[PDB]
Amino acid sequence: ATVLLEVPFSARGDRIPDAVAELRTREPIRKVRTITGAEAWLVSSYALCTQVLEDRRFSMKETAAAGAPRLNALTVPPEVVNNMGNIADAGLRKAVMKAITPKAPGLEQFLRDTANSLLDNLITEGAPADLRNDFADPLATALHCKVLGIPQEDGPKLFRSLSIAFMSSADPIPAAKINWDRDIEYMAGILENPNITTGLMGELSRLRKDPAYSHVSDELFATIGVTFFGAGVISTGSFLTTALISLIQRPQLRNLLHEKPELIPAGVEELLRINLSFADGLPRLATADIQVGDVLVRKGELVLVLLEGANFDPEHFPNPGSIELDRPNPTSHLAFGRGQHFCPGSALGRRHAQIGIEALLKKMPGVDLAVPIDQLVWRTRFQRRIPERLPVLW
Ligand code: HEM
Ligand SMILES: COc1ccc(-c2n[nH]c(N)c2-c2cccc(-c3cccc(N)c3)c2)cc1
Repeated sequence: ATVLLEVPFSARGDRIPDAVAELRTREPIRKVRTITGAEAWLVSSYALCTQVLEDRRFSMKETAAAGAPRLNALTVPPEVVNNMGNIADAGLRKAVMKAITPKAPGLEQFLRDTANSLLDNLITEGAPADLRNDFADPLATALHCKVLGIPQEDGPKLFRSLSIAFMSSADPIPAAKINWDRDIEYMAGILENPNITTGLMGELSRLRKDPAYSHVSDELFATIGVTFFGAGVISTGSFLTTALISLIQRPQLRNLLHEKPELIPAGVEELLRINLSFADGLPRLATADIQVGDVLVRKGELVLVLLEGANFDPEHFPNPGSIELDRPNPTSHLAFGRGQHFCPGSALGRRHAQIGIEALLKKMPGVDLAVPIDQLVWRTRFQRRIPERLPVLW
């Protein structure tokens, strides 16, 4: 006898398990067991993944309900699950969106300067360099301090919460609450700090004292700051890191993008499509009985939308494992989700990776792994797939 198929399949972010394609072909929605012991429906075809993400009866916010089957334990207060919904309800969506676009004056120049400085320091210190801890993550952290309008020197301490905050754990995590409460107190202080007048926290600080927002809670304002810094940093840092591995693994692509930098946006779009940075499917709770493929999903059941299921589906992306810069449907991947909860940071995330890669290829055109790829150490029971260190030479 055998037990029910368990998720996740593998913490390795450098290759997709052969199992995904077999599953997609034979059972593109099927029952699995999560690390909590709960049952869930795993959805792995492009067609069924988009169906679920485009049907609001598959609810994000209801995943936080007491007694629901769980993918993993909450690491935040249940209100945080619906942070974007609460932002919308408070009348803050347009202002938040505007604050996190990469189009702010001087932001792209800032990103370029920061990337080049990080890379110069690596070159000075001499190979091997760790491109995650000493390039991609610090670039993400610096970017988000700038976008939030908070001091650069505060970045590292906020960053160190994240190795716990974005755990994917069977059980509640005591350190997560300690760090969450501390970070909320920090952001509350930021809102009271008269020197904070730019970026997202600058704008929130202004709106907080505007009569049109006098009944928006200080808890929500602080929560937006902690949530957007943390989710933005973990998402951009982890994506850029695993995109760099994909690029290093492809010397011909690396050379083409070095030679023709104008192709980098199209390269980044394919790197997004093939990216394995999400460690778990996106969870949703059914709020009605809903037919998905051959399965009638029942009210109250957990559904997991497997992003690499959709994104490597050959029916939608022929030769899915290949980076092709001339696809006719290049942004139709699900790396930023789809529907009601489409990532509001998508433009910023694109620009972070484009500028990071452009700088790296200019400074280190000969970049290569300094260790056999199997020697990368993949973080386990985490919401992202990332190597603990990314040693390179050039
Ligand atoms: C390469 C970078 C990024 C990737 C791959 C990414 C990916 C995603 C995905 C897949 C979702 C949908 C989750 C779901 O439907 O369950 C999402 C939502 C979200 N993202 Fe991102 N993200 C990135 C960058 C950012 C940045 C830079 C920010 C903010 C500074 C951000 C903030 C958010 C927020 C607040 C949501 C929730 C939206 C909602 O519930 O309506 N993300 N992201
Ligand atoms: C800052 O630390 C956090 C840890 C977990 C969450 C969290 N727990 N459960 C849910 N639902 C969320 C959440 C809330 C808002 C946005 C995102 C999210 C999810 C995927 C990608 C990106 N960029 C953001 C996730 C939020 C913040």
